[PDB]
Amino acid sequence: QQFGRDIADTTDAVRDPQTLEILDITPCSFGGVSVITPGTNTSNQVAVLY
Amino acid sequence: RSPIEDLLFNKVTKGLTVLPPL
Amino acid sequence: KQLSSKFGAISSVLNDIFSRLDPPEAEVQIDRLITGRLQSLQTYVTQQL
Ligand SMILES: *[C@@H]1O[C@H](CO)[C@@H](O)[C@H](O)[C@H]1NC(C)=O
Repeated sequence: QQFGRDIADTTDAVRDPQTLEILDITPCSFGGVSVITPGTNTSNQVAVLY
Repeated sequence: RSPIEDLLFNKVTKGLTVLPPL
Repeated sequence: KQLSSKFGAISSVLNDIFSRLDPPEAEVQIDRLITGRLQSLQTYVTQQL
């Protein structure tokens, strides 16, 4: 078994040469951002959401 | 939570995000 | 299942197509697979709405 497989049929493991390490494929992903602001007639201050 | 509420809670059991309820 | 489907293309991963196929007709294969993924996801969001 050189590489594993997940439900979504994507690569999640690999057999690196000379080390035989696990080396899971793509653990890290993106992150979401949202903006909270009041009406333009009051002010223009904003807040950042995750 | 109520004991009935607790029983009901116990009975109920990659590019995707789930919005938490408000 | 839909994102794992080939949708009639060569491979389900764009990286292999980009690193193997010539720039001609690679965009055709990419467009075909992504529009299969589209029509699947608009159908999906219609059932959820
Ligand atoms: C890669 O080579 C090393 C020795 O150079 C060997 O120990 C290892 O098993 C090899 N990896 C394989 C055959 O997957």
